[PDB]
Amino acid sequence: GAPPTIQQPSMSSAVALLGQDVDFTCIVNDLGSHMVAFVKADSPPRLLSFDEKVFRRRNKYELKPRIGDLHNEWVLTIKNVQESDRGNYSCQINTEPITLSTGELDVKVP
Amino acid sequence: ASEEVMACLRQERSRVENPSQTIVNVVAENPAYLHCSVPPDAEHEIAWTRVSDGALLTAGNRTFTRDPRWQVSKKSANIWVLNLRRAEQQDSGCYLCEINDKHNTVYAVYLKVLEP
Ligand SMILES: *[C@@H]1O[C@H](CO)[C@@H](O[C@@H]2O[C@H](CO)[C@@H](O)[C@H](O)[C@H]2NC(C)=O)[C@H](O)[C@H]1NC(C)=O
Repeated sequence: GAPPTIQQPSMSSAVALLGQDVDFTCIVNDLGSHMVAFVKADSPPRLLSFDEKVFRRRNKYELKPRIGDLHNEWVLTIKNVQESDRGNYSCQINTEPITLSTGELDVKVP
Repeated sequence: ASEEVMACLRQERSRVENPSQTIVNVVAENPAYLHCSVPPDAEHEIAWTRVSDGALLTAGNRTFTRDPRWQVSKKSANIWVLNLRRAEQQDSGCYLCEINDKHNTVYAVYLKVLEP
């Protein structure tokens, strides 16, 4: 029917407290044979997960694919957030052009 | 033009200088080969990304993009190669190879495709 779309509310910008776990949720409809990646949009950008695999720091990130009521929520958890985790996080679908949703994480220290 | 190449190559994050080519000139319609070095005997995985849009091109030994012109392979024990089979002028720009190692190594390559 339709190409892949990222549905509201995805990649919500947030301020978290030092040490909290933070979820970024990418709700994807009509994914079909496409795939989803999560990236930290720093300079340079950093790959966090691709398809159903976490790429680095296995105890730092958790990926839960296709959850929620409609089996369409992709949730990346960043555990124990630090000042270094501040910045922009993007969910990307490998359409051409890519389909992106981005949210900014702030982390407040005591 | 010099600033564009510098803005790309400044994105390298490495313990030792990149040993491979980081500026690649090719003629449109020809293939391009971008190299990513990994330590001997390590078992790291690598990912290639296009900086202009942030598109993930390959990750591990799999192509991620659906653009059929890209393939990743292990050229030798210490070298991964991103092969672009039919370059076009619009492919020019910055590409990054990220390694999942402890220091989170990133190598940057600038590709210039010349259009006759
Ligand atoms: C995250 O991305 C936002 C944009 O979506 C960045 O905010 C912008 O910051 C630049 C300077 O870095 C300004 O020129 C823009 O006007 C800002 N736009 C908005 C909408 O705020 C933000 O800096 C990024 N965070 C990082 C890189 O840590």
